[PDB]
Amino acid sequence: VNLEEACLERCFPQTQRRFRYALFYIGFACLLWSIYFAVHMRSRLIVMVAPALCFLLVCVGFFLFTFTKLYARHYAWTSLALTLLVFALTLAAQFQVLDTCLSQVGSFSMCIEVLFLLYTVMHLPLYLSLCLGVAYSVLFETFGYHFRDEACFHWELLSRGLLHGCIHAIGVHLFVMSQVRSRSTFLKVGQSIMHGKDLEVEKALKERMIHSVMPRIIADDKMQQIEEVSILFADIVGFTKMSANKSAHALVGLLNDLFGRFDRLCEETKCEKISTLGDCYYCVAGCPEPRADHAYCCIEMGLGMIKAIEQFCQEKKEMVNMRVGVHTGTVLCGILGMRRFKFDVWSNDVNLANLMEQLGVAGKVHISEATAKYLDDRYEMEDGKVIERLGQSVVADQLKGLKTYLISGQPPINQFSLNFLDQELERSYRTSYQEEVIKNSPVKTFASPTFSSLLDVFLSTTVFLTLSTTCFLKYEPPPPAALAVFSAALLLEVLSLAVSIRMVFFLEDVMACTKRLLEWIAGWLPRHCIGAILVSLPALAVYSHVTSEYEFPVFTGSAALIAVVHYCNFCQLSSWMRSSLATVVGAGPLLLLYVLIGQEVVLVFFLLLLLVWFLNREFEVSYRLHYHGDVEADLHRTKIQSMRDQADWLLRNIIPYHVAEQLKVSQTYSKNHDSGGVIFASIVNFSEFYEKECYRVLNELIGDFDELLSKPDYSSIEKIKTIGATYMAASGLNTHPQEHLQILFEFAKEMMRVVDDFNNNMLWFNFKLRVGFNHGPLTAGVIGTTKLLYDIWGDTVNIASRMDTTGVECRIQVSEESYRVLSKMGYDFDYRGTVNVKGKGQMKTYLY
Repeated sequence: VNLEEACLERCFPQTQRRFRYALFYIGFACLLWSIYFAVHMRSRLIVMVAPALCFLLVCVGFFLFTFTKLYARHYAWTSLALTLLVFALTLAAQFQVLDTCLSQVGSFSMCIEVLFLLYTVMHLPLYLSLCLGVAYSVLFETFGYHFRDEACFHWELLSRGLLHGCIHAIGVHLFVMSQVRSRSTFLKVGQSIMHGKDLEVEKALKERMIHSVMPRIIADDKMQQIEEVSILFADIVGFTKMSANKSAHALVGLLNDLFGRFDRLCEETKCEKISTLGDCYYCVAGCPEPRADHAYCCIEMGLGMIKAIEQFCQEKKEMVNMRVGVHTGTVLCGILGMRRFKFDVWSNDVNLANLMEQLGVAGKVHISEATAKYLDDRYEMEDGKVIERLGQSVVADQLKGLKTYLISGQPPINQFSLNFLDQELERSYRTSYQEEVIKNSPVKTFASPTFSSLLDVFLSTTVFLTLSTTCFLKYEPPPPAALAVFSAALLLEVLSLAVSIRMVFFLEDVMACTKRLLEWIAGWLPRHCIGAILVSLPALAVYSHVTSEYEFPVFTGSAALIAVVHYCNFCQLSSWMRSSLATVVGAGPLLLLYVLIGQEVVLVFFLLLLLVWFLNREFEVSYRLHYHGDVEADLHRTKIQSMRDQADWLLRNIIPYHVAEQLKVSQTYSKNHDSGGVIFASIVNFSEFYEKECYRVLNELIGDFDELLSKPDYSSIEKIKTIGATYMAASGLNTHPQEHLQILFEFAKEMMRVVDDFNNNMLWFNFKLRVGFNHGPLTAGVIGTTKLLYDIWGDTVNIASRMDTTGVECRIQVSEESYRVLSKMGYDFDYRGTVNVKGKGQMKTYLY
């Protein structure tokens, strides 16, 4: 009931505006009646004209009430007060009159107009309005017969009751339809405002997802050759000891705040964080925006990382340090792949920066000669001394004479033509009924265009029959012309009713051809033609009983009063045509037939016609506005589903399926896997092909790779990320005991096949995709709060990257652990020897 109070509040201007117009009408109606009374009924003026001018003051007093705040709270009470006042005046006028006599037609006009004011343009409860109207109508008819005059003037009583029944039927139907449009619009305009609020709060989710995989500058809208870029790398020394004797939730927790501290420091540094490779944290400075201070901000974050880890060391009581290595130079950045694509930087300089981190000492910033060229005496500078620190190891074989150095610190509706301002909406409005039939939309509410026609046709049928029933009661020889119109109308009436019920219920007797013409009838032009005759069908019965023996007079005018009233029905049609037809088919015929009784009919129809003209205008714009809320409601629904689909897909671009539900429950996710496999696959000979123009072909190969995860057989494999030219993927995150491990090989076995095929279209150059492979315990987890990031790290991942380093062309290097189950199935495998592995000594590694 709380929503109802808001419904009245929003519709309160409509109720207030309508009630004010009623006061203008009744004041104008009483003004004209008194003027006619003061001219042709001069016999008894003060007993009759005084209430008219007195009621003019009543309208003025009621107009004064509208501005008072009491009317705002109690608009319903004021409307009822006018009801009894106008009721008292009209009933007294009927009694008081009976050159000293007034025709019953004038009395009937007062009854019809006041009944229509109460039903339509007053906004009262249905039971109260109906009961008041029937009580008022029953007293009006009873008084007239009781107080009828004999000096001037069975089925007779039933005739008036049928006339009064028609007025209530149209008034009630107009009233219930008026409420339906108001309630339907209020609910659906409110639905629009809730979709609009949800769209803004759901669009921010989409922008957050884009920001989780791309820089802000790139997010404004696919590769670059930006020079003078300082690259950072770091390693959490002692992370292996942290991994042991630690829970998965606690381990990722210590990383989450540690990375966040880096990110907050990065925000002050205003650098860019590309990605975090497990415990490593590598970032770039100088791209995409051409920053001229790139070398220094890398050192500040590098030295700040040393400070930040120490503060984290004293907060979480951990024994960790930092090993920062920065190398500056040219770099290539962009987006690779169609799924799980992230911003990354690729070059030979980047790999040297990663190596320089491995050559560093904990708590130090290990810079290159290139970075030292951009550094002033603001910072102390030391000899790198890596040659004697680590000896002549394989890792340091490729320094190639580059001296290294270290750092320790420091309402669109026109009033006249009643049309939409936007012609685009106007065209869609006219075709609304046709497409409603075309789509076969089910009947939802009382405001459906197909259902509205059904109720309008039914009302037109009973209005015509009840009105015509009394006409035949007068005669009970009727002229043959009257009989022809009645039978022809009935034949068309039942056919129109049959069409409407079939257009709504859609009986199984329908068939393709009759559905084609049904849509054609729904068009604007042919619906107007059938509606115009149907609306005038009750009116034609009145003037088909008129012949050369007229001089009968009172009843035809009394029946024509209802005929012009019936034109308020069929609200779906244009109000101007219906109102015009009322003037030319409801008032015109009798006006010519009469062409003081002659003055009285002119005044009676003029007052009634203007009420019909205004009521149709008010009810039409209510129906126009209802469809205006319909086009706005459907647009907001399609806007929401557009951004809903966009955001969910970018969720799929960051986290896999199994992480989406858990993230919806808690802000953090973690998992430790007993057994899992990781695959590395790098395009090695790209350096020979590299010389931005070459990388575009590389993008297609990555795009071709992305289609493999779209294959139905690789649904158990979800790639982690693409780094360098390498392709990293894992099998077993979503989990034969090692069925996942086979398909990871099966995914791998398809990896070089497409590489060989992709080389067919190129000219005298073939790409080679060396692959590393090993399986074991691995740890996943989501990193970041405002920027999500998914990664898997551990000893299993690190050696696979090592096997990617120590690999050969198109061969799947396999460690001991996979061999304990891979050769058991039947895979054909070979031997190569042993390679260096950190943390396990020399390792027995084979090939496919």
